[PDB]
Amino acid sequence: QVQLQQSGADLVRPGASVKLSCTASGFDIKDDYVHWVKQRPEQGLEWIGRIDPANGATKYAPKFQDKATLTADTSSNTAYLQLSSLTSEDTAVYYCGRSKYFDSWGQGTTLTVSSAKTTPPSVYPLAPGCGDTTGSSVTLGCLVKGYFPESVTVTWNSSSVHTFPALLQSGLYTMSSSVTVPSSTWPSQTVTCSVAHPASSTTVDKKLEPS
Amino acid sequence: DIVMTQSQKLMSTSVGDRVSITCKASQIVDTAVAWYQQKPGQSPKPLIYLASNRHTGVPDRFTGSGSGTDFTLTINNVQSDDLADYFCLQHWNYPLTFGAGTKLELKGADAAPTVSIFPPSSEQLTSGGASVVCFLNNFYPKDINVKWKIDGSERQNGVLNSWTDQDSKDSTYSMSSTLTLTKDEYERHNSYTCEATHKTSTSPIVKSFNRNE
Amino acid sequence: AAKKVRFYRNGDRYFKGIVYAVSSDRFRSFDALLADLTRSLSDNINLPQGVRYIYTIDGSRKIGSMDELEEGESYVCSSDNFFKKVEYT
Ligand SMILES: [Cl-]
Repeated sequence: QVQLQQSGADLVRPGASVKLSCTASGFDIKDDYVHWVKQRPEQGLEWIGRIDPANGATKYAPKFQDKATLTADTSSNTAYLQLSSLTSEDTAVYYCGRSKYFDSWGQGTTLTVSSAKTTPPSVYPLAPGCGDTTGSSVTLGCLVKGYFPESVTVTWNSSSVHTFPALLQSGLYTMSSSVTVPSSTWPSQTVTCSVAHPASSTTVDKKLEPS
Repeated sequence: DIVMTQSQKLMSTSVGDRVSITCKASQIVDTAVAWYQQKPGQSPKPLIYLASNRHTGVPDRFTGSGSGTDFTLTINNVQSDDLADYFCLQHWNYPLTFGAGTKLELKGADAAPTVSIFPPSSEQLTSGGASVVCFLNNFYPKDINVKWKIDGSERQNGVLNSWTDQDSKDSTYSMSSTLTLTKDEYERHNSYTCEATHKTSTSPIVKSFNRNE
Repeated sequence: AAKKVRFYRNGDRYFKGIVYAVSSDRFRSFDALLADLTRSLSDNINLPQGVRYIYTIDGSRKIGSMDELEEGESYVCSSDNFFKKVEYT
């Protein structure tokens, strides 16, 4: 149909530049206008600017005129969003969009601006201390701290599981996972959280132990 | 810089209901307004163009209305598939501006959170850091307040809160609250306390542990 | 006596156009017509410099006078020399 195809997730260090691309199929960008927008979890959607690929005419939002540069090649049916002198505020998902109506969107590009190295996570058991359990269930957890880049997977090997989204802390990601198990199973039986971090080729299993 | 105001951050609804999502422009924008639906991890889906027109493929139950400054997306016969974020966009002038978004959640029965507090593990203390974790699981409504106390004194610095999305099966939310201090700060105190305040009780749910017990 | 035509906005895929009655009995001059089209078609995005050109519906030629317009046809108004080929009708 009409499709917008954006480039892959990118990780670039601060102060550098990066080129994001959006390739159209189903129509010619010469006959249209390509917009770009930034999305962050808390700031919402922010319009970046627009390009007319037929003459090169560009329009930028006030916040992006120095940071962003929009280009397009009608030959490749491709629009480009260049972001310069990258700061931490440029970590975001970027979308391209067809026309002021945004009647077709690209799938998005996650840009991470960071000087972190690939770092395996420190995996810390979360057990209750100094007491017998009351009730039918016991809640346990694993803290997963100090890793980069994003994507860890917590596997529990024993009821219900909560996976809390990762947050940046000291320039590295921290996440946590909680499991609830029957009070008759723990500690009498073994509960292990198993943490995979594919980027560092790390898999760590931690035994949850009482006191 | 026109402002598109979606005064409802969060709207709770039931399957089959009618729900009306507003968007107020800070100055007249004629009918140059659009609406979009977005689900976690996905690009926005176009719904409405020129204030009141359905894009192709948009089901009948979505209607857009308004002109000037007051715009409404109406969802009749709400489906589970419609629980999602909705924002409006004006393109009457530059810069194009979106609303902040209206989240459509499922309306559930009140549920007090289950609160558990966990001391830093020994393996963490040896590395020179200490994280004290508090889970506030399976509560509704989403509005909740978490307060940390160290030896009775409230601490605000060093806390990170992380929320899950609404659980699609039981309609509850969950959150983790994590107090991080150095190992040296940690061992200069005895008692650590996680206080949860929520619609379901006028007394806070209070979980604490004391290091020397 | 006037010719009934419809004026679209270059590149705008969802704008259905404006029907006009055009002739010397309606406008003093071609420039008068462009200036009214500038007012009635103005949108700060697709017509950033108003209506300065008028194209036939397929972009084959620019219209230069009211007499070149034909009853019942449709036309496309542009801020510049660059015809956007979209499905106006
Ligand atoms: Cl546009």
